[PDB]
Amino acid sequence: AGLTVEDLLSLRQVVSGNPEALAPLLENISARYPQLREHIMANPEVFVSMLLEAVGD
Amino acid sequence: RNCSSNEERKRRKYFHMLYLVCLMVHGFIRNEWINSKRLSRKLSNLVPEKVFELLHPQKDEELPLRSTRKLLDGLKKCMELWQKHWKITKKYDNEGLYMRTWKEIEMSANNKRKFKTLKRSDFLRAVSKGHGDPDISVQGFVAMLRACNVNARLIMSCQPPDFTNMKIDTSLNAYKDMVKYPIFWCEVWDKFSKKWITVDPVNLKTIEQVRLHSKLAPKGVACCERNMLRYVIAYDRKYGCRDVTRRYAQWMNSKVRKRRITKDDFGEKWFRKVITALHHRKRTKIDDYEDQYFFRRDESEGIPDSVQDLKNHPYYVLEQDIKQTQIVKPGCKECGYLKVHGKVGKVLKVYAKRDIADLKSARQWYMNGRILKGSRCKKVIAERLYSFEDTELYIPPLASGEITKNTFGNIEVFAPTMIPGNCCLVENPVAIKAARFLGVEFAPAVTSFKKPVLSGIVVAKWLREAIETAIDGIEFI
DNA sequence: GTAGCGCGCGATGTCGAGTCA
DNA sequence: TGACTCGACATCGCGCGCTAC
Repeated sequence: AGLTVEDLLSLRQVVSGNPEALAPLLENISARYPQLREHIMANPEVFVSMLLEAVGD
Repeated sequence: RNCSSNEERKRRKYFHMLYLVCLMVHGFIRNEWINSKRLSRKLSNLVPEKVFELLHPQKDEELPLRSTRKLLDGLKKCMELWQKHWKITKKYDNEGLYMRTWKEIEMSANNKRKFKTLKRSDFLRAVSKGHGDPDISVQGFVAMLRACNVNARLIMSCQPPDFTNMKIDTSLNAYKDMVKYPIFWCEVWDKFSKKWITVDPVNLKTIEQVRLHSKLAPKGVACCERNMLRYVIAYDRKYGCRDVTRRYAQWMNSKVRKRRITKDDFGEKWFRKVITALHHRKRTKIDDYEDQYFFRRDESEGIPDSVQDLKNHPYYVLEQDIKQTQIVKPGCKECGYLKVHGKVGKVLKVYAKRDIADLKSARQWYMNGRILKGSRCKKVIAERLYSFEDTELYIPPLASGEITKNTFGNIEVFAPTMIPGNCCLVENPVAIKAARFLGVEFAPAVTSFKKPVLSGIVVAKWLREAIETAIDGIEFI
């Protein structure tokens, strides 16, 4: 249940400042991470927190 | 016909959840950026002493109302001066954050193009210059109120794609029609009347103290194509996140619940996981005052005005939609009538769902882990059925570890209750192989029908660990 | 508020797929 | 393997929401 850090960063960045452009990125990443789907159903709060602390800063 | 596969159905539900989570997180982060201390300090100097004092009125003991009024005048003066600060109001490119069609999505996926990244700096710069679309504008407005130390939420109506839209075409009949109601707006807390004031300084330029009806909730078939009110999320100064839809939904339990993921139980539990994920503070007394408003709102909605809205309603059902296997609980009766629009004089009996009992036969109850005692059947269909209060848990009999089982040497386990107290259930295709190889004293578990199903074993708990080891070593048998 | 008026909106039915027992 | 479900699209008559007083 996991993802690189280059995708988690770009995704935080779209989600934060350009969410109009979400659609193709999510298509891509969902096509590159099948398991993400069932993850999101079971444990959304983890994926959330991952998107919140790309601020190890 | 125009209908898609159950697979596409399931994808639409998932992608809806995904897109929603992203939207709501964006709300979370943008609300962070709103709190920026460097920006706040610059925006504060926009607000004269007179208005500032109006925004923080003195407690008036004899008539709290007059304090509320001063705040309203303050809020109105702020809206006005914000109109003046915001010099450049852009148009949303394309559709902004309004709801999009499955076709539109699929096609945006396809075409990748080039997208100018934004980030946090560029946002700040925009708000200070006064350049942006209405979303930026309102968001800035909330920043300003916050720099004046008012309790000012950011409200976001999240518009994910509709997971209740089953059609394979998905095509609509206008820009003016999309922008009629806002995606973003503001609430402000009245300590005197203990209520949240709704404020939309950019689109409707009004201030309302919503009681039962709100100007902000979109109306008319054309306008709702791109704005379908489902999730109204409130973010506060201290990084709260609260679902405030009930303020803004006239029919929450009827109309709106059919269009939210929360209509089944899996949906609700998932949604609550995300809100809690986004709610980074602890409960205050204001939270309680709000919950009280929502409760009263939730109990004043009542029966809807149409048959379609009484399908699968959380609280209510027409007498005609009561299932063959349901009855009216003794000494209850109709709770209301529904005049049926467009049939003269035709009236229907509405029952409350709490006055309806679900009945099951003896086997069906056993299959929920319940047995019956000397009761009476409530209805026959030809097999006698019984109410839930006619019934009782089944406690199956509990040294060496032989379990008394059904005639076939298995155990019927349709519920955790049905494992004896001193035993454990171990589910695994070869668990019987394991148990047979190391002997012991187990018992096959029948958990469901295909027509039985032995999905695993019931063994005394002391012996569980052994099987787990043998199973782990099954290749060595 | 009222009459004159066109049609939008909700009730009813069927059609196909799917779900529970 | 059968009752019961869910959403689209058709059909259809009401009276709803316009002006224009």
